[PDB]
Amino acid sequence: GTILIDLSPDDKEFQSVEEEMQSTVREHRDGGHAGGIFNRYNILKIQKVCNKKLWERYTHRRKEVSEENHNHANERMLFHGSPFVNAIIHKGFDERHAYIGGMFGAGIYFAENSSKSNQYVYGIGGGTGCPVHKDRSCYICHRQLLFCRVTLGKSFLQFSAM
Amino acid sequence: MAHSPPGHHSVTGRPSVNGLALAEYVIYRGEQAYPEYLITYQIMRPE
Ligand SMILES: O=C(NCc1ccc(-c2nc3ccccc3c(=O)[nH]2)cc1)OCc1ccccc1
Ligand SMILES: [Zn+2]
Repeated sequence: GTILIDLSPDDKEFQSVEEEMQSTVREHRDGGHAGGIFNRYNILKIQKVCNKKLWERYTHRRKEVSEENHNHANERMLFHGSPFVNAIIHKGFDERHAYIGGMFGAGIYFAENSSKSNQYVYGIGGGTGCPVHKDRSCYICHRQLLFCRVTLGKSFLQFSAM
Repeated sequence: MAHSPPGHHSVTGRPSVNGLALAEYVIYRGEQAYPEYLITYQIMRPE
């Protein structure tokens, strides 16, 4: 049921998402080991994900959560990086997309830093890198990330030591 | 997949040491996220 619609680099919607990617790059404590050494991305394509059934599943849960939180969904736009990006756009998120050993428990993780999500694109800790060169810092191979609509509702605030 | 903390729908993981590091978020239901945009990119080598 999923179709992908390309956005034009001349479209404001494209420029906004690119701006969100580029401005949320930061330095990482690992000096680039997991995600590579870069300050900016070369954006190759941005696509809208349209899927009626996945959308309705999302908005139905949003409504429950919103009502449980006194008419406040607490909805955000956040990055997600994963080796399973292709399965996610066709099937949606589920428990096999969870990070079992994550610091805040076993759930689906999302980031405000685009470069945080970039660290997971080839796997935990960047796996073994791009499939072709086995290079976590590959400047050649194409990477993919999602920018996702996320309902937080009543979010439990946990400070980390990072 | 764990349940979210009692009375809560998600976790906000907020770095307390790196002041330049932004938040991370966890949900425990797949139906609480929709993958709106697919971004295809390369990282760029610094000059
Ligand atoms: O099991 C995984 N990945 C599950 C997973 C997916 C996304 C994330 C993820 N974690 C984050 C943590 C903090 C902030 C952001 C993120 C994020 O965007 N994604 C974590 C784990 O990788 C192993 C692997 C490696 C190579 C091939 C197949 C599988
Ligand atoms: Zn490569």
